[PDB]
Amino acid sequence: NCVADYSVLYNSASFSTFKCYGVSPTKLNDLCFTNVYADSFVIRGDEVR
Amino acid sequence: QIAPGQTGKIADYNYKLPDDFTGCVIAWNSNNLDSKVGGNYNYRYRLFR
Repeated sequence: NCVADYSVLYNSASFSTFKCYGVSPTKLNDLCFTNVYADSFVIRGDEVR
Repeated sequence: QIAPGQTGKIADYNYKLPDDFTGCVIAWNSNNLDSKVGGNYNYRYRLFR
C-alpha cells in the first residue's frame, strides 16, 4: 500500500551491485507487483556469490 | 558493462552495443600512461541523459 519509484536509482547512482534474476532491472518501474518482501542483512565479501 | 544486452550508465548513456552486435570487445590497462597527477580531463563522458 504505497508507491514504488525506481527512477531515483538511475537518476542518482547508489547501488554498486544491482542485478535481477527473476525480472528485468529497468522494467521494475513499468511493471508492479502485489506484495514486496525485502530481507536486509550483511555478509562477508566472498560470501555474496 | 560493455557487451550486448548490458545495463548501466555506460550502455544506457554514453556508449552502447547493439543487442545483436557481433564483434570483439578489447580492453587493456593504460594506467602507467593515461593517469596524470590527480586526473585526466581529455576523456569525458555523459553522466546524465
